[PDB]
Amino acid sequence: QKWYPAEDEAQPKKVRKAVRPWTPRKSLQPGTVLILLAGRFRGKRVVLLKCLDQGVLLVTGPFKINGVPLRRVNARYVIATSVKVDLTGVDQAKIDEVAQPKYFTAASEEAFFKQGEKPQKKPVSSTRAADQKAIDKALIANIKKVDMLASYLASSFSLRKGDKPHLMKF
Amino acid sequence: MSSFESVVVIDGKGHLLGRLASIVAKQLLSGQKIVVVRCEALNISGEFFRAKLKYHAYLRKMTRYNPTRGGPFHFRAPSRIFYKAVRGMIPHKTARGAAALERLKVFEGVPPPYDKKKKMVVPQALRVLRLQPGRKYCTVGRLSHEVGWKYQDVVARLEERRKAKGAAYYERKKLAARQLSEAKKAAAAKVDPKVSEALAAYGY
Amino acid sequence: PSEAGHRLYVKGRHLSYQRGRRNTHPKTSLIKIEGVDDTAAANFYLGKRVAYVYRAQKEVRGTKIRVIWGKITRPHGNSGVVRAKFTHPLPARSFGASVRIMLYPSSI
Amino acid sequence: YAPGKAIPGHGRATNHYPELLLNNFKTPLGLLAAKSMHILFPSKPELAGRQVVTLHNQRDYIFFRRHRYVFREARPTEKNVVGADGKEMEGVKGIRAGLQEIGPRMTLKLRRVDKGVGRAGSEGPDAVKWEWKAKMEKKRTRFNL
Amino acid sequence: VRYAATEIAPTKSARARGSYLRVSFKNTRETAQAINGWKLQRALTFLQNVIDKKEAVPMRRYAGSTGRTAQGKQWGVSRARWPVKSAQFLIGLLKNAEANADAKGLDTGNLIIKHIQVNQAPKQRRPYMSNPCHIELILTEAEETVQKSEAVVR
Amino acid sequence: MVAAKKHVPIVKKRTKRFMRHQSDRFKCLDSAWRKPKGIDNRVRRRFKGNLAMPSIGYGSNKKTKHMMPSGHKAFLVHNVKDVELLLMHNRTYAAEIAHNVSSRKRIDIITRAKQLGVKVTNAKAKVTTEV
RNA sequence: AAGGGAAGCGCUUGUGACCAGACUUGCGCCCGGCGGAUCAUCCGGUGUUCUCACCGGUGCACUCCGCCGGGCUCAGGCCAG
RNA sequence: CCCACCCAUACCCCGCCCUCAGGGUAGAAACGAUGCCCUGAGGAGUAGGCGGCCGUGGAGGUCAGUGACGAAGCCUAGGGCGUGAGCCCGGGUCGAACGGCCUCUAGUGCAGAUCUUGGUGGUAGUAGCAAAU
RNA sequence: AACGCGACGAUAACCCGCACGUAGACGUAUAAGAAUAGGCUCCGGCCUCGUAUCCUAGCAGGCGAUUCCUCCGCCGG
Repeated sequence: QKWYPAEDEAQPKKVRKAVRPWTPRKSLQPGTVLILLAGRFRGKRVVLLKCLDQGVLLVTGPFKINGVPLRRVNARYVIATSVKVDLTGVDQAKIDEVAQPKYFTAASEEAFFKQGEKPQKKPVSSTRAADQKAIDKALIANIKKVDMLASYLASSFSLRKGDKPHLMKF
Repeated sequence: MSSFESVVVIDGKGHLLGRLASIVAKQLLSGQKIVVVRCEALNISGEFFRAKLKYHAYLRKMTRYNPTRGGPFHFRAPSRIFYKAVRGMIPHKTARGAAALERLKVFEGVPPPYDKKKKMVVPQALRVLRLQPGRKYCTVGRLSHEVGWKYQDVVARLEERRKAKGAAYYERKKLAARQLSEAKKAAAAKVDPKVSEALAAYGY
Repeated sequence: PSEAGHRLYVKGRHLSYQRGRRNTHPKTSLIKIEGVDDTAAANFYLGKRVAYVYRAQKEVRGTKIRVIWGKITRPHGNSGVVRAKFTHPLPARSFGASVRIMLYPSSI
Repeated sequence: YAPGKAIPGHGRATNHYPELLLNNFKTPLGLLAAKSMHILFPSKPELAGRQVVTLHNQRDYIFFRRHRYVFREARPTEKNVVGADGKEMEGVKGIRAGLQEIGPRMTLKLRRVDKGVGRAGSEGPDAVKWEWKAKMEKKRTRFNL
Repeated sequence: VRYAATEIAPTKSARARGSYLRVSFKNTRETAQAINGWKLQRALTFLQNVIDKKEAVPMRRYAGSTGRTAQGKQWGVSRARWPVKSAQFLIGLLKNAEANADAKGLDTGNLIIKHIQVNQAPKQRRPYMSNPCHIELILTEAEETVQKSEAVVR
Repeated sequence: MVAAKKHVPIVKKRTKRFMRHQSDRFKCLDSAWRKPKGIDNRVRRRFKGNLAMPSIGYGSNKKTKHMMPSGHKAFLVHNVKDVELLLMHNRTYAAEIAHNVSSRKRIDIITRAKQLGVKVTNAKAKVTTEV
């Protein structure tokens, strides 16, 4: 490049490490109900939409049912339930568009005088919204077909006395 | 099976002293609060003459100077006998052992705060489940009474009064069971056969 | 009103360290997880995250709660007791103390 | 510098505007410093909130204190505040003033006054108006105030 | 950082020093500890009573069993004596301190002994060695707590 | 990117000092390590529960040796001549002004090192900022 | 701060108190203007290793540097998943 | 008699330190050939032998070395370096000299010696008012 | 018991100032007695098994309805 090596900084030898497609567990299928265990939505029942790369998953609540918007989740941090809601009617093109990483990725007087102040809670964009709706209309339309599934997704999971996860069948 | 409780109440009737005390000590070191009732109803294997012989040897053990400091204090109360056993099995000279001893409480009879509570049993220490049918056994309360315990009769009348009140409580429990079962049938007469079959299918 | 629980963990007790008869190793701790009594259950609970929560009598981030994190790694013995390794060894007076075993990472 | 928290027997200041006591400023530099502090503080104190902010200047050492009033009668064991060169002031014959420091202790000593916002900002041929110097302070009787 | 508690105002304070005094250091320390933290009049009357054999100074650190009387009840200590020269020189030194405070213009009614320190002095090279002492005591007017004005909303 | 070079992580085998035996109980014994010579001393015999002895095994890695936690090696500097000596190798060494250096020479070392990209461990010894 | 018939020391946390302060955090490219220069087959002077330097004087057609005002990119220290 | 389990500095895998052994290294090296790189082995230790390195007083040379805007010394619930003896810096005090390296030199490194001198404790405000004072 | 306990009598509330908010809870729910070569019962029947029962849904759990008189809690008799 522009500068000739200034010091004896040695280049690293070639690293023989390739990136290969991630293989999710068999329980993870599009439409599986998942149990968020960590984060600000810990203990919450959501629905899986699409499996992303490197262990990431795209889920929704849906928002109108429980309160979880379109978000990413860690497969190791989420528990899969055997119940699988049908995903017919959901736009796969919209699923891909929302699954693109950039969607969730992204000195003056105002800066100097806001220095130190706690930033205000900015509102939700109509695009993140209106896409939440473009998915949830069909998804809840699917939900009302299955009996009590709406209440199941609305309620929050918890462990009771005597409940032993190593024997409990999720 | 491996359950954690706020406090465990153990009815001491029919339990072997050493086995029950060892289990209690292990539970205390694990951090489970344990309280033991009917220490006068505790049981010791062997024969009563063997028990009297050993505890009289313990009485024979005394310090030479004034028996006020460093001398073996012979506590003749059955609860204190159980306490001596658990203390011998507890590292009583360390802070952890002191914490376990503070977590442990032992009583004679069943005061109201624990008679209005549930009592657990330990199968590994039950006399019936542990000792051979032909073997003989003795009572901690009888030993304590014949060595010097003064309040065997006091706990006797208090226990009898508790028996009377518990019998009355059971009678009211019978009446409650009457009403509960009749309500079960009467409600099941119109219990939405669909939901009833749902419960049947799922196993409740 | 929900009137329900918020528990997403399994209770356990830090009991002691990995020790012989007269030699202890604080770097590793022994945990008795509630409800598990067999090596198969311990194998299920292998590789798990662990939190020890305690009070501090002083606020640093607006709270007096402090959490020491660790992991259940491999089972101990045959009674379902498991062995855990933390970033910092558990204090010492936590022998017999309540500990939280999380449900992540999950293989289900 | 000492905080009120560390000050024993202290208190908080209240929201009221306190009055300033600018003591023993005599040279033109002292008048300049005094007027700068007067500009810094409000013109009309809320005398209902009985708070005093005092900057007392002796031997170029400006002393900052903050107290609050109690005008009380003199106790039998107390004195009457005697006058300097004219002792025993006339008119206040049985009344004292109670002071409880409710502000930090700092001592300020002026080192530099400039024309604009610092040396970088003072541009003309009189960029610096005054600078404290050890040659100026060599003699103990020479006070710049 | 942290700030140490600032000293009380010098013109609310009075200081007194006595160096190279020819009284036993242990006795002076015991008397100073007995009279520490008290009212000025209380301390003076206490020391006058000590001279008049009326009230006894209890020994705590440098305690040698000499007297076991009823005068030790008020301190809870079973060992009490009467240091005469100690009481007399300390009376002199608090009188000097009171005169200094009066000169400074303090309220005589409210002097209290915040501080009294007794240290050892260079030994009198005469084997029998004397033990002289240094005594420094710091007095103040009682701390004053004053009213608040009610905060005005705006 | 202004830091030390890529380096092997600094691993310290032992962080606590080696203390002389019985230096706790006798004040006349300084804490500096002195190897005991008693034929029956427990520390020399290396019994359990006794003070450890220094060893080339405790000796540290050569790649991470003499390196500060920031990753630079301390260079004792007395003047701008020493700073110009550090010119070519600032990613290896950090300037440490000598204690006996005067205020203006400290200022010159700091200014030249800042112009030169050389980190100084003590840049706040006898100086202050003026606007 | 601690102290129920010793203290003191070792390994390992925890609590409190005080003290310190992490990578020293930038290069590159592209536009428009401005000024300097191995730029000019420019002029003059000086010292020299006699072929290399350093000054004084003109300019900005080309070339190279900067400074300003834009624009884009990249790289980074530690710790976790 | 049978199954599982617990842990030594014991055995296995890996990282690091040093010593040893072997190999490579010039129309010279991308690191003082007394230098650099690679590989394998080993690691207790009394009497004793060998090497290296830390430190003190003074002398020659050198660092166009530090310094009255602060040398040396000392104190310090601070930041580092070295396995270690030790070295550097920060904060306070302080006031006139001092240090790094290459050598040269020696009255050169302390816990003991019922060690020397000096100073200071418990005994103890005790024993006793005894010579001295 | 001078670091075991009980009953009783008599007290210390105001003014000004100033200082801070768990040897281990997270559903920390569950009372017959008695025997174990017997016991329970509803008098039909039932008992290896607490592997049970109770409770368990809603922003760390909102608003308004729909609709229920079921539980919970506070105070009085």
